[PDB]
Amino acid sequence: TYHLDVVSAEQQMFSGLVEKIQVTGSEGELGIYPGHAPLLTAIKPGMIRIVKQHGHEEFIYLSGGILEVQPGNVTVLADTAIRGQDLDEARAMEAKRKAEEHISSSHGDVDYAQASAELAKAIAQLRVIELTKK
Amino acid sequence: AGAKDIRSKIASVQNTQKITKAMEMVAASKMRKSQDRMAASRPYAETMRKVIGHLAH
Amino acid sequence: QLDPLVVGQEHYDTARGVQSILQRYQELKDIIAILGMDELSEEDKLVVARARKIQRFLSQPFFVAEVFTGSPGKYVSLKDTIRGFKGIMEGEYDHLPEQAFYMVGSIEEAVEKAKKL
Repeated sequence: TYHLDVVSAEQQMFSGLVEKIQVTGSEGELGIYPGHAPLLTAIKPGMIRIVKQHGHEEFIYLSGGILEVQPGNVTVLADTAIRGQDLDEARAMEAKRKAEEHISSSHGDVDYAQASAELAKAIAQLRVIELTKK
Repeated sequence: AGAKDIRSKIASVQNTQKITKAMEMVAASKMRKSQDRMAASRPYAETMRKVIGHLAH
Repeated sequence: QLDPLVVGQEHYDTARGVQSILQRYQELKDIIAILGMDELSEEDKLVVARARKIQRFLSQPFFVAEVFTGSPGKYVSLKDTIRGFKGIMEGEYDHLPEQAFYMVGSIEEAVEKAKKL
């Protein structure tokens, strides 16, 4: 199949051959295959599904990043990413608490631009922790 | 000067040996701790040099 | 007296061997401190593992010390001590615990100690 490398300035998050991945993108979530469309893009706050040989998924949080899928060695670069069991479902539910408090505690436009990103980080965590249960 | 002074000189060289030995170990602790930062930064940078290996084509 | 023409070549080579191993271990103790055991190669780990066994096999229970040790004294003949240290250096007896060598006596008693230790 194809080889995926996922890195951040803090760590290498994954690297190896993979059969399929479903990945966050700029306009919406995107499905990848061997010889998929040779495309580079920015990504929204979200996650990636890593379905390996014998069909085994794992779930990686992608809080921010840029990707490349043109070569047979594909690549996600993450401005922040967290491994799917270092985060927890309880931690993301706390993330919901902060986002909803700052929505109540934001009142202008500039602070709403940060509170909207603080919400997006919580919502993307709240997404991967449910997916993590599969 | 005399033996009294020479004996005092030797004590300052003995003091210097210790301190230049302590900061040899303390340095070797930092050079291993900073090697972890380098080894963690390396994979991200290695990917960036692969990414421009595409962008050149 | 530790010259080939006086003690003979077997004794001389054995004592020079022990001297060279314990000198090297005292160097590697610096590396193990300054850099740690990760730095140490699989050959260098072997000389460390042997030097600890050599160092303990230098211990011996004295007939006059029995009130301290509570263990009966041992007298070891020159041929037996040469044979023991030559043994460890040649890497037979490598597989025994290092505490099998401490305070034991000759090497024939270290294999008896290791059987129950």
